Amino acid sequence: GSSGSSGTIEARTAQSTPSAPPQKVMCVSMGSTTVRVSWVPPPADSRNGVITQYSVAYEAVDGEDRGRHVVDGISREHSSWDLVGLEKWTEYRVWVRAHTDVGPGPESSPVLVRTDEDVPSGPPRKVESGPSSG
Repeated sequence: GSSGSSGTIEARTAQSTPSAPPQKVMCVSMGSTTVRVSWVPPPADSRNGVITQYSVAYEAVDGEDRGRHVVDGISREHSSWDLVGLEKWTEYRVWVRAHTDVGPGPESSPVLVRTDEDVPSGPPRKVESGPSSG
């Protein structure tokens, strides 16, 4: 059996929630206690829904505090956010999604980022050869 075909036209008023987007979510540690996450905007040709607002969240994966925070009140014109109030030299899982007038969306691919280090001790150096890609 097989139910469901392809072919979605464009419309002014959002139709359904996005599936792929947000995508290409690239997060980077702005400093030591601040993080910056940016994502790619949805296409127009097949715009599942007009992003009305963006939601971001972060939680220490390898930290004492396992409290996941959530940012509210983010402009839809901002495909990026600057998190402030985290630990230094610690990894954090940032989850950014896109909400539409039709409904909320599922979390996106989490990016592990390690904030700058405080101690004068530098991280390890693991060498490795890269195969043929592309």
